[PDB]
Amino acid sequence: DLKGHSVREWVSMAGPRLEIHHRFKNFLRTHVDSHGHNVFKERISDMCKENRESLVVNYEDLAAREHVLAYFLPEAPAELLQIFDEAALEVVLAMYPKYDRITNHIHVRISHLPLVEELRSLRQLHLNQLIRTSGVVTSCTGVLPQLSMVKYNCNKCNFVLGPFCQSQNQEVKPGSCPECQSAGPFEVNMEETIYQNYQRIRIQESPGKVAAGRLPRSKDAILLADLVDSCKPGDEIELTGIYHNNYDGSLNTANGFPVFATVILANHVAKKDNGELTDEDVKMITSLSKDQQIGEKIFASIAPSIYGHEDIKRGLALALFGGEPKNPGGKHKVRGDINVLLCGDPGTAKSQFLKYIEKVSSRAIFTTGQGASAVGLTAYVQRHPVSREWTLEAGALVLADRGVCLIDEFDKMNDQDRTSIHEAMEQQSISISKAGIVTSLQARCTVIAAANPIGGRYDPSLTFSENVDLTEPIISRFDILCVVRDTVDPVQDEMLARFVVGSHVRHHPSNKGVEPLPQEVLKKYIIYAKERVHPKLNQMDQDKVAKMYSDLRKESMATGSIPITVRHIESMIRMAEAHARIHLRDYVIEDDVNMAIRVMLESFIDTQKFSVMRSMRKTFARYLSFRRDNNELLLFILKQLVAEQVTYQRNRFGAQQDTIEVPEKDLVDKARQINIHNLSAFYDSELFRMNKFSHDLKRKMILQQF
Amino acid sequence: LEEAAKEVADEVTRPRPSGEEVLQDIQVMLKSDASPSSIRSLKSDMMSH
Amino acid sequence: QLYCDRYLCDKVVPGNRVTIMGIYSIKKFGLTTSRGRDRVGVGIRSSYI
Amino acid sequence: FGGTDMKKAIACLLFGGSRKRLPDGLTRRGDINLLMLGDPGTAKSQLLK
Amino acid sequence: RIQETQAELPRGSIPRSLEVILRAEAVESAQAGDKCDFTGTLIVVPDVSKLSTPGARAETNSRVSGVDGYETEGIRGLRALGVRDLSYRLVFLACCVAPTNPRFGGKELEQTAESIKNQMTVKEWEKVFEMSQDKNLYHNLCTSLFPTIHGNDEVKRGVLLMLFGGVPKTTGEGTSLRGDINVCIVGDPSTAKSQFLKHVEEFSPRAVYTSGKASSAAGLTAAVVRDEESHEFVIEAGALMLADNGVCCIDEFDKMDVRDQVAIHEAMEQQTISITKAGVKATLNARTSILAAANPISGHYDRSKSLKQNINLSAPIMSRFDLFFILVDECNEVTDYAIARRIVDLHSRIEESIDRVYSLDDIRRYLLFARQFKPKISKESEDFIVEQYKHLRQRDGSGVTKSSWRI
Amino acid sequence: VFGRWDETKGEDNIDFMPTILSRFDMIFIVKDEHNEERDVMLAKHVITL
Ligand SMILES: Nc1ncnc2c1ncn2[C@@H]1O[C@H](COP(=O)(O)OP(=O)(O)OP(=O)(O)O)[C@@H](O)[C@H]1O
Ligand SMILES: Nc1ncnc2c1ncn2[C@@H]1O[C@H](COP(=O)(O)OP(=O)(O)O)[C@@H](O)[C@H]1O
Ligand SMILES: Nc1ncnc2c1ncn2[C@@H]1O[C@H](COP(=O)(O)OP(=O)(O)O)[C@@H](O)[C@H]1O
Ligand SMILES: [Mg+2]
Ligand SMILES: [Mg+2]
Ligand SMILES: [Mg+2]
Ligand SMILES: [Zn+2]
Repeated sequence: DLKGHSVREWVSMAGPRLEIHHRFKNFLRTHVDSHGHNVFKERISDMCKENRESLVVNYEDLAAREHVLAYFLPEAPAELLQIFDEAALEVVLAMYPKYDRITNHIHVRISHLPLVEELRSLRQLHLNQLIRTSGVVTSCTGVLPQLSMVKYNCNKCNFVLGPFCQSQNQEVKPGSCPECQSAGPFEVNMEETIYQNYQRIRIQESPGKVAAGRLPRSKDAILLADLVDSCKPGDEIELTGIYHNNYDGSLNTANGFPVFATVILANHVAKKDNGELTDEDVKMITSLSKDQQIGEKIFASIAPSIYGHEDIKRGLALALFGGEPKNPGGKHKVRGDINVLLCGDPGTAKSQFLKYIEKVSSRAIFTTGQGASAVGLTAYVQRHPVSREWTLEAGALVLADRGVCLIDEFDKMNDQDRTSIHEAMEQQSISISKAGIVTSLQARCTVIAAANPIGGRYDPSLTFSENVDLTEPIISRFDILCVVRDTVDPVQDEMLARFVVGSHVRHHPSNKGVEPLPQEVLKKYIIYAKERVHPKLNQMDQDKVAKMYSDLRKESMATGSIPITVRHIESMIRMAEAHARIHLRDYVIEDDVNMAIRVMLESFIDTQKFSVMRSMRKTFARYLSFRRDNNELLLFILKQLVAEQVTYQRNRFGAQQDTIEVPEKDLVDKARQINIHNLSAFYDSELFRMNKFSHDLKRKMILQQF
Repeated sequence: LEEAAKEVADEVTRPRPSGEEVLQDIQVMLKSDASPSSIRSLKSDMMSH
Repeated sequence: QLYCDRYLCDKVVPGNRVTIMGIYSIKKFGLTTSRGRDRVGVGIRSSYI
Repeated sequence: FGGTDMKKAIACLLFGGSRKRLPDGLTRRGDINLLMLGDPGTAKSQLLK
Repeated sequence: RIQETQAELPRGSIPRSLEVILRAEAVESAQAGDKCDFTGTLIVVPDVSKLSTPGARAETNSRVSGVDGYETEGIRGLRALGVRDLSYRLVFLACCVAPTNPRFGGKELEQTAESIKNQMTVKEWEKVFEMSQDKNLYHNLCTSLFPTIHGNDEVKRGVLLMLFGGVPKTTGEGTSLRGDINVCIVGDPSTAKSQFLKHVEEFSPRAVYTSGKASSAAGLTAAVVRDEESHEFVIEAGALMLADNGVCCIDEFDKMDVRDQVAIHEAMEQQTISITKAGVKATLNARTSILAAANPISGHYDRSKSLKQNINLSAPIMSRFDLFFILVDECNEVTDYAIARRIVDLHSRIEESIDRVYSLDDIRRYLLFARQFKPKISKESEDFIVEQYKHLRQRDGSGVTKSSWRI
Repeated sequence: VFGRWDETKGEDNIDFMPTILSRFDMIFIVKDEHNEERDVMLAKHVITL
């Protein structure tokens, strides 16, 4: 039955121990299911399938079927768990008699233990009891080999002292050896000893779960033999274990008060989270690849939380997919990485863009030009602060060796950070010559950087290079230079304000998107981008491209501008390969080339001073408007005229007026200048209406509300 | 294996010029073509192997 | 931690990428573990190759 | 593409001259040094690499 | 570890610190930075520390004397006589901990609005409810918080709104939205920036006052020391932790070193302090409003320049201050008369001459209560916010004169 | 010095002091100002990729 004198002593007795053994056997065999399934049967099948030695028992159903054990278990978890382990072992041997050659021990883990105590509320009332806590892993040793069934050598007669069980709370020490009766020295026989995996993790309270004025408390837990490597620093886990006191932690060494250090013998770890498998998932990837508008869908599905900035989104999508690295022979190395530099005046979502890219990609590490980050750009070697291990801290650039290096505050780097980034962007490896280490460990990352312009505001009358605090060697290493530009447009101001205020409304702690194409969910999107397993190749036009570069050279050396160079066509090739990869094509097609030309030219043209930017916008407009439909071109022209008019009004009217208007005729004239001649669809357009525009055919006027 | 190597070296350098009379211990370094395993895979079941 | 010996000494320098072949082994200096503030862990010995 | 004279000069640098030490102890270097000045698109970093 | 309160300090002295021992149920009752009353006993604890000299010592009274070959001399003799040093240190053993100045007289204890209201007495919540219903409460709070300050009404209002703060939020993607405003006062000399900061420090609970070049990064954010008794690490809270859910008042903000400005900036970004030092790593938590006072470059604010051209704050710092207040000394004889009158009245009638409509304790209770409210934004508030933002941006356009800093 | 070698400011496009330019056996200047039919260079890059 039950009700002896002390639960631990109650279950230590042979009678209740054996009775508990049989009761747990009965529960394992006969706890079928809510619908007649015998969950433990196929659970043991899955365990013994892949040699897993771990049997997770839910607490809810154990308290249902056999509540007496469920009452006993928290009070005496060491003994009850020993009993459960042996009972499960013999049940498994009954089911798979051959399985006894594998590990001869089944670990019963216990899930959903009802009452969860948090790290700060643990007391000595909880000592030697099974508890559930929750927190964040802050530190985690390597897997250590712990003596499990240890055999010794009598180093007086070489007899191998028989296997002793190593408990978790006392160092096993033999007495005499049984042959020569020497009390004398022994040594671990490491060939006949068996070990088990041991890991020591530290878990603190979740920072959100910590109260107002209070610091997070932390505990050490011990993972053993099947639990090791189930946790990583920064993981939020649900840890079930024995709140344990009595091993060797007692300040008896006159250092002060006789306090006991405590540890948790982990029984069960549950990681509370959701990285890539791409199995059977490839057919739907190809299915939406067949969309023939997948490119715009993907451009629309990045940074869904940032309004506007469509061109930056397209460039970041290209960077995510990237081009084709090549090395003709072994003596001419061209990267496939597409590096993006966002230089824009403040509050324009550049930091948000970098944060999103870090979320959506694997092997992305975020670092900042200031000193405000976990990982810096430069390699160094030092004793690690928490692990105390002499480690080569290879910098941010090499930790993202086949991923993305996101560098915020790019204009605020040190001299040595600038040298590190120059070496990584140039040679794609980092050369250490620091302690005694001379090595060249490599860093083939795409660098996406965000910079603020000099003086806090971009000046279109200067070139890109002379309103950013970067040297030409650094700027030349970026395939896309995005000039973000904070200008006061009432319509976009309303749209962005609605966007962000809606965000603030819907995330209020109580209650816990505008494109032609549907956004694509970030999960299938991560998987889609991870379908970079297929390389890609191009055998398409060369006379059009060559003529385009020749014309660009003649213009950019006629006009006193930044000259186009070879690296611009090589970046155009990267962006063409990336665009082909977005469509899974395996061959650049003329539209891939055309879109890459448009992107390369948009990047190259916006980085000129204003006069040159206008001239190049004009002369290369046929290249520059590829897949740029009539509705958006016309909207751009209309915005230009209405802004001209508003400036005219407010210069000598004190403020802009209401019902700002513009004639039909001049819009018609400029639409002819770009050869439209058919404005009717523009007036019927969704885009025309969305921008608070209106067509007044009574007087050939078109006007805005505000 | 190293004791074997010492014996074989003895019987192939025999006889040795005077001064080289005492036979030396031979260290047997050993290599394989197998692909290396991860440093993370060094669990406890690999101890003493 | 790696432990090299007679002719394996100075075969490599810091910074080298290497493939090591050896015995996963523990330090055997006499089961006298009386450390100070840290090391709540019992039955644990230092590994090396 | 192009840069044939510069490539010949690179080959000369790669082989180098002769390093002499005269009887008075003074040394003449044999190594050639090249400087490439140019516009920032020409493949001269490529050529250093 | 507690330490002497500032009002108890004698001249020329550093505050004494003694370590108090809390037992079974008092065990979590005092948090770092809390003004607490400890009731208990002062005890001595034997401590192991010497080499000042051989001192007092204990030994057996039994008259033993070692034989030849076993002479009771040296270490064997000290061991045989049971000789040990009688060295002690004073420690407080507290049976009970209470706050020195309780907020609500009823009973301390999850901190919901109802929990705070239940925590009060009947008269206390009468007053809280009264002032909540107070029309013109905004002006009354401004006047009763800064009685001795003339003018500068906008700075009073902004500092008040900082004291109340906004609503923190979490985005579904995991983005954390700052929900508490930061205010920086920039001004000419003697325009009472330091006085605003001192007012807020002395009023607010969980408020810390720090200055420009007197604080290191560790003392401003976080430091790690090892527990003397166990294998764990105890974390020293710095200024930005003791101001969590409160205010950090950084005077002379322009004079802070960049090695410290980066730490302030990180805390103002993601409201945390991640520390990896001396064997332990830990992400601490800093939900602190910042009240900063800065001097302009060259001491005098130049109205013919932008705010950036006037203060040497880095753009990362400036961008995340909600309100900037420029306190320009205008040499107006009328305001000179008014300021002089208020100063002289303060110095003539010290304890009186302040008639504030709500006592500081009342306002503290009221603020602790009102911080538990998380207002929603209604639809009409969305529309009005959008319209106001459009107007504010229209201020930033060309034609009209330059603003001190962009919207 | 400025970023592109311009022939209007010859001998002013280099900021090296005379004592370094002595150390260099060969100094190459490279330009890109004008050639329409360096278009085979474009075709060459495309061919190589
Ligand atoms: N489409 C958008 N354009 C601009 N800002 C946006 C947009 N969508 C959201 N925001 C908001 O703008 C704020 C600006 O913060 P963010 O850090 O992204 O700017 P930043 O570009 O890094 O500025 P700075 O250059 O000053 O660092 C963000 O909090 C974000 O919520
Ligand atoms: N004949 C050539 N002239 C100029 N650039 C070339 C030529 N052939 C290839 N390139 C490419 O031009 C790109 C940029 O050149 P880079 O090596 O950065 O030169 P630099 O450092 O002088 O600007 C490189 O990818 C290089 O491979
Ligand atoms: N309305 C006011 N304007 C300016 N100074 C005032 C005002 N009211 C009081 N003062 C006095 O001016 C003195 C200087 O204030 P303080 O804050 O120390 O200078 P600073 O603003 O340079 O830090 C204070 O003692 C304060 O009492
Ligand atoms: Mg930013
Ligand atoms: Mg170069
Ligand atoms: Mg001051
Ligand atoms: Zn023996």
